[PDB]
Amino acid sequence: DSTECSNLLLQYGSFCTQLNRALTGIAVEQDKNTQEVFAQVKQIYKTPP
Amino acid sequence: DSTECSNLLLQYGSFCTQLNRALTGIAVEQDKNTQEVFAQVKQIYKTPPIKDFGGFNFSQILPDPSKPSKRSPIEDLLFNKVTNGLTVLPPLLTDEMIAQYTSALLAGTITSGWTFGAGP
Amino acid sequence: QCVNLTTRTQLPPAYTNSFTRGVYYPDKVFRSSVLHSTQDLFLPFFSNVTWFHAIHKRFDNPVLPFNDGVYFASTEKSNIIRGWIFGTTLDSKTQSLLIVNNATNVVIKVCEFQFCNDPFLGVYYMESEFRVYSSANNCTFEYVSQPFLNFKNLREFVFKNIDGYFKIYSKHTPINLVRDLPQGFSALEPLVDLPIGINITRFQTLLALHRSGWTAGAAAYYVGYLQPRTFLLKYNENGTITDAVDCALDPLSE
Amino acid sequence: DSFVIRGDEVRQIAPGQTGKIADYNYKLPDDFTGCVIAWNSNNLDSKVGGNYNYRYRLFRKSNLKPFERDISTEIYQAGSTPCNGVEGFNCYFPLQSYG
Amino acid sequence: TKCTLKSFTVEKGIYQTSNFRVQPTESIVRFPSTNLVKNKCVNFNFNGLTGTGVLTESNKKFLPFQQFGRDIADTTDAVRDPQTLEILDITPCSFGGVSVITPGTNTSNQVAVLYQGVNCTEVNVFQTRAGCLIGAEHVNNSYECDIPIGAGICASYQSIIA
Amino acid sequence: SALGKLQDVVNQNAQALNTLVKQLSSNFGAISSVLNDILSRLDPPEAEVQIDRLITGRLQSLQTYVTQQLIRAAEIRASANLAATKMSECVLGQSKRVD
Amino acid sequence: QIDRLITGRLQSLQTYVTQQLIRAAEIRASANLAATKMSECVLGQSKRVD
Ligand SMILES: *[C@@H]1O[C@H](CO)[C@@H](O[C@@H]2O[C@H](CO)[C@@H](O)[C@H](O)[C@H]2NC(C)=O)[C@H](O)[C@H]1NC(C)=O
Ligand SMILES: *[C@@H]1O[C@H](CO)[C@@H](O[C@@H]2O[C@H](CO)[C@@H](O)[C@H](O)[C@H]2NC(C)=O)[C@H](O)[C@H]1NC(C)=O
Ligand SMILES: *[C@@H]1O[C@H](CO)[C@@H](O)[C@H](O)[C@H]1NC(C)=O
Ligand SMILES: *[C@@H]1O[C@H](CO)[C@@H](O)[C@H](O)[C@H]1NC(C)=O
Ligand SMILES: *[C@@H]1O[C@H](CO)[C@@H](O)[C@H](O)[C@H]1NC(C)=O
Ligand SMILES: *[C@@H]1O[C@H](CO)[C@@H](O)[C@H](O)[C@H]1NC(C)=O
Ligand SMILES: *[C@@H]1O[C@H](CO)[C@@H](O)[C@H](O)[C@H]1NC(C)=O
Repeated sequence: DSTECSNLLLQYGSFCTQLNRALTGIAVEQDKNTQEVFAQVKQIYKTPP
Repeated sequence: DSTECSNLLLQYGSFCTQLNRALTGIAVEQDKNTQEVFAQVKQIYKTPPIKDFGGFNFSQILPDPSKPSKRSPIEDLLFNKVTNGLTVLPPLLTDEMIAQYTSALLAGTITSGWTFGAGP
Repeated sequence: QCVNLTTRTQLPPAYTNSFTRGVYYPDKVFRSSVLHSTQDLFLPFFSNVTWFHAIHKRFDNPVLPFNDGVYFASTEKSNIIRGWIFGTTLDSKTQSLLIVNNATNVVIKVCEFQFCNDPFLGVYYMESEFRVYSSANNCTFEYVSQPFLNFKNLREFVFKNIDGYFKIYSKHTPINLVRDLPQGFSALEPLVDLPIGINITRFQTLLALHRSGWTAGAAAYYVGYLQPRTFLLKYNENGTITDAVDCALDPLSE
Repeated sequence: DSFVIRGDEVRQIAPGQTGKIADYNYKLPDDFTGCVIAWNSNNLDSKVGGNYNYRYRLFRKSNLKPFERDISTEIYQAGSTPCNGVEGFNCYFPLQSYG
Repeated sequence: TKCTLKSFTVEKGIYQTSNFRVQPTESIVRFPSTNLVKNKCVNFNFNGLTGTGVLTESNKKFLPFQQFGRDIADTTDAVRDPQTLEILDITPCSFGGVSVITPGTNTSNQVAVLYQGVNCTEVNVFQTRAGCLIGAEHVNNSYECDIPIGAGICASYQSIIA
Repeated sequence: SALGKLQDVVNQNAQALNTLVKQLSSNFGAISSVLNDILSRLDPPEAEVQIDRLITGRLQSLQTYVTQQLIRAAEIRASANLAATKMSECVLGQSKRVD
Repeated sequence: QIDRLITGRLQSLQTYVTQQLIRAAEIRASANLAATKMSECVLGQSKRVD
């Protein structure tokens, strides 16, 4: 919450944006991985009773 | 172009050589990838002039003679639908040569089936 | 010479919507076919802009704060609005800025004016009446320039004071709307940068009387206040700002 | 390197200093290694009538290199008028003595 | 190439060895001052804005307030002369990589040089899309790729042919 | 959105280049991001410090860019190896592998 | 002092993001393998040995 630290951090540019974007890419990649592995059928089948 | 900056930059060593070497490795890797994907045949096969394939139509995937780029209608649509010390090196295989490789693969798989992939 | 105006009618000032007005060019840089994000003192979109009237008997010359900057809009016909007063105490104790546009030219003077309570210009039915200040002793900056100027004309100005530099931005718009601010977009061109170097916290609008007592011509002006915020400006192929996005207005624009 | 200077000029015998004897008498490099030694010599290097035997370069066209010595007693042109080796208006001797 | 690879024997191939920058021939100052020199790589100082570039006549339509033009990357790509109100594009001076195409030193000591992304008029001269190639003769015959140059162009030894 | 996979790679590469060029506008704690301004405004003892701050910031930016370029190169190489496998097994023969 | 803390924490965060990207590439390769096994071993009978 230090405003002076953030003011000094703004001198370094868009490093934080790159880190956030990389983490966002990893986060959507995990959901894509689960989607590719498990969602290979569009019909929900059931066994007979 | 600052001489003083370069003199101070020499104190850090061979970082610049490492970065240039890594970028060069990536640049040659892209060409190797294109060779591995598209250059799998050493014979440039061509379709017969008469397109008598027993009712099968391949006009949308074979190269169009009317187009100067010698691309298929599908390939032409695909190409239309994709839009301080930095340099961009051109790829070793141009788009017309990659299209020629795909045309050779299409001609081989249409006229010869899977035989051209395993031998003559 | 000073004259008290004692025939005014008491009425509260009005408020209206800013819509998408008050956008000015942030710098002198040409940009073409680009989207540029800038953090500067801007007027927020759809903000509450204060509305003042001049009608007959309304003559609105109150004392307003300047704050970080002032957006001044004018729905004007027949040329009543003539200039502005900037300063802190508006007397000979401090140094004040005068902007006037009389019948011949535009005059900017930075002097220690002993201002009147009701500064005004006058038109006789020709201009032969000027009562703004009673004295001017120490003058540092003088600048004489060209004339800047149903309601038919829309005048937008942006006044900013940063680092001793007074930035005035201007835009002239042909309009045909009767009462309020038209809804649309018009980027304000930079008009002048003055190295005045004086403290400004209060400002005054200068009007012109019509004499044939006195009569006030039909005019209306709007005062808005600038806040530090980010805009996304769109530059077309001709280098003109054609659209803007307020980055902190709503989540869609964010 | 031995010399005699003023008492306020001992801060100028240092790397990276701006000053008068730093520019026109004795310059130290930015990568200087070593020690500067200074001690008061009012009992030895001073006279009641004025010890004028120690001189400094008041006037020069350009700043020295580090470890550069200038003993050239050529005239300086401090104005638009050329001096031609002759003192005159804006033509001064570069070496002036401490009082 | 031997100095760059730190070896006295160089294998067959293309090796990035240096960087070619077109040096500023003159320095130009324009204040509200020196003469205006166009179509050359010069240093420029327009109203305190310093830089290095090639000044060309521009077709841009700067409005009166506007003075110097910036591109996408906020580099000054166009500038207005403060004395004669005309617009000039500032193209960056020609820079590129210098690559040495050679066969093995066991085979031959002949080399060719490729200036990447540099036209041949700002440096056996052959203009390719990859850049300007000096020292290799261009032939109309087509062979298999031996040393890759780029943009469909390859080099071989038979003298060095491209 | 049919061709999103290629457009994603093109957008990522262009965005990485734009970010790397944009990082030059940052001063990284120095007084200015322009080398000429520092060299013309300050003496070399403090200009060396300011240039050093700019050098370390730009070098960190360039190393970061090279790092994500290598990671993306690995991803593209894996995709290209998969594409070569599909070209060998689906185009040059008939594959019994499901999906 | 704050600048020293900023550069240290930024270096730590860059290191963390870089190793997370490398692990993400490894997990993506494993997930692609798992999707291949799902398609070829579960949804069909595979002639591929082991
Ligand atoms: C194969 O398919 C192509 C494309 O569908 C056919 O070309 C069409 O021919 C009709 C009749 O002359 C034209 O009206 C269409 O405009 C043509 N389409 C295109 C894209 O050219 C072609 O006739 C089919 N048959 C053969 C034997 O080639
Ligand atoms: C116009 O009205 C203003 C407001 O009443 C007058 O200003 C006052 O002047 C008297 C002079 O005796 C002062 O004592 C008051 O303190 C002033 N008030 C303010 C708020 O400044 C002004 O003098 C009037 N003009 C004329 C010409 O009489
Ligand atoms: C503008 O402000 C006034 C009071 O200052 C308030 O009564 C009015 O509702 C406001 N208008 C809007 C649109 O918020
Ligand atoms: C306008 O103001 C200027 C500056 O005081 C003055 O010289 C000029 O005569 C004025 N014009 C009229 C018509 O009053
Ligand atoms: C301002 O004016 C007054 C009276 O005219 C004078 O006494 C004072 O010295 C002036 N100050 C300056 C800074 O000119
Ligand atoms: C300007 O004036 C206001 C009120 O008179 C005061 O609070 C502020 O400190 C002044 N600023 C300067 C820079 O003098
Ligand atoms: C840009 O200017 C040209 C003529 O110079 C005009 O035809 C075109 O419509 C303009 N573009 C816009 C968006 O106004």
